[PDB]
Amino acid sequence: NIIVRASLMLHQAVTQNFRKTAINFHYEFNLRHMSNVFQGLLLSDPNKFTEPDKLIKLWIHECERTYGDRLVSTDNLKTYKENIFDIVKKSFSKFNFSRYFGNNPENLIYCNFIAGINSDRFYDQMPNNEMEKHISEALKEYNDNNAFMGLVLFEDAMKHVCRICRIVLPSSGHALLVGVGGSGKQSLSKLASFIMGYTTFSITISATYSMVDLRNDLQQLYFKCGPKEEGILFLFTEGQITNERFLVYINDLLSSGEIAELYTLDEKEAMINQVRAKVKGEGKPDTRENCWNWFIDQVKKNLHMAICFSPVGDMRRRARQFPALVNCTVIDWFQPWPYEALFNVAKSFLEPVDLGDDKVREAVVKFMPFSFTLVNDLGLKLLEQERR
Amino acid sequence: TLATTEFIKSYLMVKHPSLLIGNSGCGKTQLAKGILKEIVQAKPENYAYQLINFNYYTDSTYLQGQIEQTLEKKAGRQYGPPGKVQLIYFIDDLNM
Amino acid sequence: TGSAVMNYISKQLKDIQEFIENTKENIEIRNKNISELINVMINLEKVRVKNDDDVLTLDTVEEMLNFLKKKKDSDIKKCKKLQEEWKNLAKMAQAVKKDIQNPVKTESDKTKENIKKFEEITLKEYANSLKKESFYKTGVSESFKRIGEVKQKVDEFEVQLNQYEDFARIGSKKLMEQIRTDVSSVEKLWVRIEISEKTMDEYKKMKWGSINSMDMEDEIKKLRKALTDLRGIDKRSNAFIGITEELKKWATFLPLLGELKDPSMNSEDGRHWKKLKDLVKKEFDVSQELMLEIIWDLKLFDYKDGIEEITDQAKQELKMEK
Ligand SMILES: Nc1ncnc2c1ncn2[C@@H]1O[C@H](COP(=O)(O)OP(=O)(O)O)[C@@H](O)[C@H]1O
Ligand SMILES: Nc1ncnc2c1ncn2[C@@H]1O[C@H](COP(=O)(O)OP(=O)(O)O)[C@@H](O)[C@H]1O
Ligand SMILES: [Mg+2]
Ligand SMILES: [Mg+2]
Repeated sequence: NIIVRASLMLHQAVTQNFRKTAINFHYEFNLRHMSNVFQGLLLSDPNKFTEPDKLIKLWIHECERTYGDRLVSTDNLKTYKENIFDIVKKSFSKFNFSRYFGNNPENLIYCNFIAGINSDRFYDQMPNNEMEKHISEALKEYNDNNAFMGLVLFEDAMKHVCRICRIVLPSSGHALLVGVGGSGKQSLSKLASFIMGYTTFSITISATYSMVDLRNDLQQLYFKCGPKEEGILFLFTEGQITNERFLVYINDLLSSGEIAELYTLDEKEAMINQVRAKVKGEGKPDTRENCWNWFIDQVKKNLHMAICFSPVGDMRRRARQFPALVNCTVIDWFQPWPYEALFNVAKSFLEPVDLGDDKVREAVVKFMPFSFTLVNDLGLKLLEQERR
Repeated sequence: TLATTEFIKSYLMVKHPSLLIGNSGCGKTQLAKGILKEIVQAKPENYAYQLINFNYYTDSTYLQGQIEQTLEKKAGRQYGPPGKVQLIYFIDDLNM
Repeated sequence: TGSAVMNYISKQLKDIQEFIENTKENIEIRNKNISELINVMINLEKVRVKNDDDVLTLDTVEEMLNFLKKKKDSDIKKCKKLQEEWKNLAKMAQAVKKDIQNPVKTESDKTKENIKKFEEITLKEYANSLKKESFYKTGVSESFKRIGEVKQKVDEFEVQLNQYEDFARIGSKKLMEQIRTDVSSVEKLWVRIEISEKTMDEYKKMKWGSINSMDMEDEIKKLRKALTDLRGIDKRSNAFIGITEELKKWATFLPLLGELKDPSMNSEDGRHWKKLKDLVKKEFDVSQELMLEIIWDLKLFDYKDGIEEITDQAKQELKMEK
């Protein structure tokens, strides 16, 4: 009952602290955001949580991944983190949560994978040490059976992998990734997919790509997650959208498992015949359109969506034009790369190069991020003056 | 919920339409969807339901498609619902 | 089960008295012994281990005595007499332990010669490993047997060094670890090369187009990366460098083979395909379905740029023809 008082108090703080506007349209905190927090406590399997104190640490994680970390700035995230800590202080006593809300805290994450990709998947706290090891290991299994991903792993990127792997764990749950240019999200989602066991799918962009060709792919995509009952991740970028009416079919898939004018009358009946074998196996003796209402529930469980929007252009308009894209999906805003990320990246790319000396080597890897950060500052200093 | 649900039911048994306003919260669709299941559970012969979400690119010609998808000639009286029973329609995102 | 425990204690006291008599005869035999002095020192060490156990048994006898007295006044006088017999045996043992200490000092010096021989045994195994990896030919499966026989000869040298260390009671142990890690790494290289050789043999029996170039490349590209992942002997040697060049030749061979399997040549009919064979200046065959083995021995690496020109012409020619 204390969690339910706590989650309510949190909703009342954020809705007051963050008001919706034409910019930051998403900041509107509806009920269904609160509903996604409690969906994360259900993912928690019993017996794996003996300690009471711990179940709170899971709820705290889940709040940040749910309707935290959808903020344009780092300054908003600082106010949001402060708002929780004080609500966590009042609600929960005899339980310390210092050093998980302080300045320079210890990263906390809850994924299905802890012991690794290979071992059994129980949803619980991952230690920060094994994070670097397991995401690295998980890449090597992807660098086997798939095309070489060629990504550099920095603390913030590993966070983004785990964050997506949560968002695509529950049945109805869908992902929406907001990144500036080369943020990570498109390939990070291809990694996330493989860690979950879901095979990634992406529509092939063509000059002669029609409505009927999309509709044909959506049927085959349903067939993979419907009777065959295989988990299929669906990656969709702004580049992949040539026509606005393609994004219609998508918004229906996010709203509910049922899509209008996807299946014909014959194909629907032909699919119900295949499902009829399954429901007899499940032990629910129904030979009616209840079987079809089971199919779309099974499809929406084994079909997740990872949509990849740029912030600056063609989002505010599409968000206003389709409510599903921003409402139904759990969004995770990508901030710019931190100084700690850039330094790790620069050192990997420059590793093959000589760079003369060993002191020089140390200074040249130091320069790359220092040069990027002060140009980014001057870019905002310039913007203020001349509007460049 | 219990108050509002009771009314919408009693309204659909007098063939008087309703309309559900909300700030994208308090489960307008799910309350409505829940009610339509409760009515269908009671009388599966008399009343059937079909939920049609409204996209930004839904015209008159498209809507005619969904109406024509579940209809009959019904031996005179022009278009009639299948089974000779009263089909409930539903409409979501009527605003857009 | 306390009076029964006192009876079992009395039987254990009689067994220790006979065990003491046996330990005295074992002490005199080692005295008669001192090769032969080293074997006497080993028997002296086992007797010194038996003596400390007897010194503990004598104290346990005296306690089993005092337990009887308070429980059996006579049984207290029996195990007190047993402790008295144990002290007299411990006195004769200290005299034998002094003579044993003189021989143990001579044994400890010989132990250093056993440790030096172990170091020479370790260096030879390091050199032989350099000669095993080379042995060039298709005795790669057989060299595993020659490696394993070497690992058994090293493992026999380890058990001999572990026996020599027990007699005396770091560096010899580190050398054993280093050989075991070298053997493990060598075996991993032999297993990988055998898998890569099997994949090359499987590809070699394909149809003219069953390989499909890109499908061949992906497995090698995966195999070539997963080759560099293993870190045994820091590559180099000969047999290793040769197969990485063979793989690289094989890797560079497929894009050229992909152009020979491209639809513009698959069309055939015209003499544009026969002109491709005239650059090679060798005996060639045209099969819709046949082994890629002949393609690899056809020397497609030779006249590379000449072929690459005819492939581009053939493609342009098909596109217009279509
Ligand atoms: N050569 C490359 N340069 C940059 N990123 C690359 C490269 N090759 C692959 N990637 C992957 O592309 C991902 C995202 O790049 P991009 O699609 O441009 O950004 P976004 O997904 O934000 O639109 C990164 O996570 C990275 O792993
Ligand atoms: N008692 C409830 N009955 C039904 N849905 C509920 C209830 N409590 C919470 N919900 C949740 O409310 C969410 C809000 O959906 P809703 O406001 O109808 O969306 P929209 O306004 O965008 O159509 C639903 O996803 C549902 O899970
Ligand atoms: Mg990008
Ligand atoms: Mg709703």
